[PDB]
Amino acid sequence: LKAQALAIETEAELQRVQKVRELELVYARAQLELEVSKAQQLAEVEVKK
Amino acid sequence: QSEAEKARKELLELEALSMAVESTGTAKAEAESRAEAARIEGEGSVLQAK
Repeated sequence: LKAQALAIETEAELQRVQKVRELELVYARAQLELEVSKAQQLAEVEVKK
Repeated sequence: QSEAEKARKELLELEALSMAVESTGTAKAEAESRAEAARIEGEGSVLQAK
């Protein structure tokens, strides 16, 4: 019985952990894109000046 | 005293069986009640986890 209950709560935990880490990965990818955009534009105006 | 001991041997034989019954009953009851309560709690905890 302990095995059955641990199986249910493990599946229920792992689905939440999967969805949270997936959306966090999407948001971190977008932040990386904005980060390198700002870095290269400020580097470009520094180089040009 | 020899004949009294010959009968007392048979009384001591019967008291052995009485003591065996009186001990195994208490052991079996106190074990099976806690086993049943543990079964109830386990079957509950499966549904609670669901």
